Amino acid sequence: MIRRRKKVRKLRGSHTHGWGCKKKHRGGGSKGGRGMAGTGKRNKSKWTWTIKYAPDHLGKRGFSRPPEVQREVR
Amino acid sequence: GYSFQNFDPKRMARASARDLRISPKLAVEVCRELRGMMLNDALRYLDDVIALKRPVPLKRYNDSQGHKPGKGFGPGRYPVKVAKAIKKVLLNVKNNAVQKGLDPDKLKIIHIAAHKGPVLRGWYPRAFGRATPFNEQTTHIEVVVEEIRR
Amino acid sequence: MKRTGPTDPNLRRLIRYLRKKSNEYGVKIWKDVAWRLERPRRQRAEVNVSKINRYANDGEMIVVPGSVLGAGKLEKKVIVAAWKFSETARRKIIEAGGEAITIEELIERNPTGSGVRIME
Amino acid sequence: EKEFKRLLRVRARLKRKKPRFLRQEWWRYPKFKNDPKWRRPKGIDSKMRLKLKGKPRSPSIGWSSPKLVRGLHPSGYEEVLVHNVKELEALDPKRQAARIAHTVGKKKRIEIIKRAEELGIKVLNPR
RNA sequence: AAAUAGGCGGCCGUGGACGAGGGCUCGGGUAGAAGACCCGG
RNA sequence: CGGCCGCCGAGACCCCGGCGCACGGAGUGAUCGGGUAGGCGGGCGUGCCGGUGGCGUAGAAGCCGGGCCG
RNA sequence: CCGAUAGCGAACUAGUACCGUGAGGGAAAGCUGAAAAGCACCCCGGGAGGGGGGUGAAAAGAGCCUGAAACCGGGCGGCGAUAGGAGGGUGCGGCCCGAAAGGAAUGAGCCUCCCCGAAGGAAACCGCGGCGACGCGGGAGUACGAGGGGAGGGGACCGGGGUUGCACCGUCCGUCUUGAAACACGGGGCAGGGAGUUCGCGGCCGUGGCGAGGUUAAGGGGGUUAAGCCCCGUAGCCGCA
RNA sequence: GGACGCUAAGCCGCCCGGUGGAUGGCUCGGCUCGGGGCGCCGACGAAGGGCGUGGCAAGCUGCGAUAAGCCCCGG
Repeated sequence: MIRRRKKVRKLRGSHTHGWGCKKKHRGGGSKGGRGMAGTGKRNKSKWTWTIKYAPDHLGKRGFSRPPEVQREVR
Repeated sequence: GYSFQNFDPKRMARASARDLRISPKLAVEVCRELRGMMLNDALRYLDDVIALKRPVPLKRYNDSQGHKPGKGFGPGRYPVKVAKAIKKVLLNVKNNAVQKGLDPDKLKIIHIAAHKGPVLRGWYPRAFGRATPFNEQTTHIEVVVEEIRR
Repeated sequence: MKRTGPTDPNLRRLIRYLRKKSNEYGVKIWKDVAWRLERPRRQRAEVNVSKINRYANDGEMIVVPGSVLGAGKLEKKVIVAAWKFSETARRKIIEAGGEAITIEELIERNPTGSGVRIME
Repeated sequence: EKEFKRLLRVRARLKRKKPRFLRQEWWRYPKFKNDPKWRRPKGIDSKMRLKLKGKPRSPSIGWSSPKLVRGLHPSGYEEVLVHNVKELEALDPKRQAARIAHTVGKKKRIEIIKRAEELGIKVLNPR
């Protein structure tokens, strides 16, 4: 109906198309790294999350019982 | 077609040449020089060039050729091949002209003009295991003569 | 899409109708009701029948610019004209209200509005 | 004519002329287009974008002609391609002009022109 | 070819009439890369 | 250098109409009009499909050159 | 879905030609016309080439349907051997043509009169001042003014195109850059090719259905030539704490 | 003095002929999908490959010196 190309048009001679410079768009370094890109990591490779809180961590605990002994009532 | 219109069996005589292996540059100088003369005069002009006693000036190209005796521009050459080739056309034009009922010995050359045809191409070696184009250009050239008028 | 425009014609016929009333009798309510309809579907009224029973002045004319959503309790006698009713809902205003009627026959009830309160 | 004021203004516009409608250099480069077919400025060296002196008027909103002149030929008549006898109906010498197409056979065309003169419709050329 | 493009003296004109100057030609150079220049015919 | 006087001289500023935008319903704006990065919104063109309605040797498309409109 | 510088490398003697010790690498080349009637016979040409004439169309006459641009030759129109260039833009002259699609002959460029009339706003001469330059009063917001309206005269170009002179202005294009006309980078010229796509998941939004519920997946039955649409299936998910 | 009295070479536009192979129409080909089939064969000497073979044969295709083929049955 609409396509991505339709929305870009052929544009202003931006030659990037909504991501500013054409030198920060050439690969995966540009993203800051591929995937999540460390969290509990000692380097601050990804420093700050995607929310303002910086970074939010994982590896806290509390047991789950075996599925057979549990019941969550209805 | 022909490049200039012909009323061939009653006011013109024509001939044309196809795929003559001859320089374009040399064709330009001859066509330009022969135009406006009579057929007889054209015969005369060719016969002196072939003897190598009448240079035809280049006035359409001018590069890398000395100057020649007296008047007109210095650069010029003897287009021997071209002069021999056109002579054959002239003989044909005349012969056609006898059949048609035209006088064969008074026609003036209104129009003569030369055309860059296909290019016969190939290779000759140059250094470093490289091959370079070795070409001869093939030219078509037309001639149209028209009867005297006043 | 990702930009407004209703494609239900019935809605559009109704929004045009509100405007004619607004210029001619020069009153405010119909003009307010048309804007509410113009707002998104998720910004269209969602009115519960227990929420009718909890808030509303008895005996008066309720206008709802969305859908009325039943399987509750109601016993408050108010007469509702609205853009949509649920099937369940529609039975309940006949039997514990005034009655269910469409929002387009309210033109007939008050041609310029008296005593009517918009309920979001 | 159409009007006196309209006849002046269309003449004033033709004579003045509107932009080139091909940005910068085109005599020198057939690489860049034909004098039709305006391309948006895509330079950073673009003297035309800045609105330089000695390089011409830039296409702007302003250049738009009066509504009467716009969307029509300047004698106010609205063009209809007519390929057949049925299409011809519902034209009027009051606001329409008719265009005969190249394609049209002579047999249908005899019928198109004869009805068209009867209608009072003005035509490209005689008949 | 100083465009303030100069001066003097002499020579000339007046497809489809007639044709003054001039070259190409020839024999050699005082001349000379081509050409030019010069001289004899 | 210190006074003084008359003029020249911008897309400014003024002024007439037109045009867009904003606002007004199912004319109004002293307090509207530059524009890269970037966001937003509208239209055109291209191939094929489907539906609908037409055209062709009494001359299609394409090509070339010219006119006209936006 | 694609269509012969595309889709298989390959639509046509192709994994052929071809290269490399080998392993292995790897192209290009589609189209006469209804029927070949694929040109007898004749002139010329050393000539088998080509030309003249006869060849339904031959501008279908032999990789021949159509036949673009760059480019080459001649010609036409303009300019041109004492005068200056990012090659032009805008105004105004010259020369050049213009059958058509434009506007106008039911009146074109053009000319003339009358009037309205924005912003603006003189002159002659007079008077009085000022060292004078010149100001002030009256003339006078007048004369005058863009633009518009109406009427009239004339009767075929005008627009528009080609080129060129004059006045004025004008240091390409794209990218890089804080700054580009650049001694920063890239471009011989033209044509063709040539770069935002699919899937999953998450977060947004618009529309639409239904509603305290909503939605069915897989499958077979069914229907049909097949199939989609139509009905069954609620497995299972989500919300209702 | 100014005048077209002769301004060649050349510049620009257009025109005509050639060059070139783009463009449109054309397609006995690709490509993808759905259904069904094929679903093994060989020392009882396979597949694959080579070289010949046709009146004229350059390649391809088909065959094996019984050489673009031979025989039998049914259609």
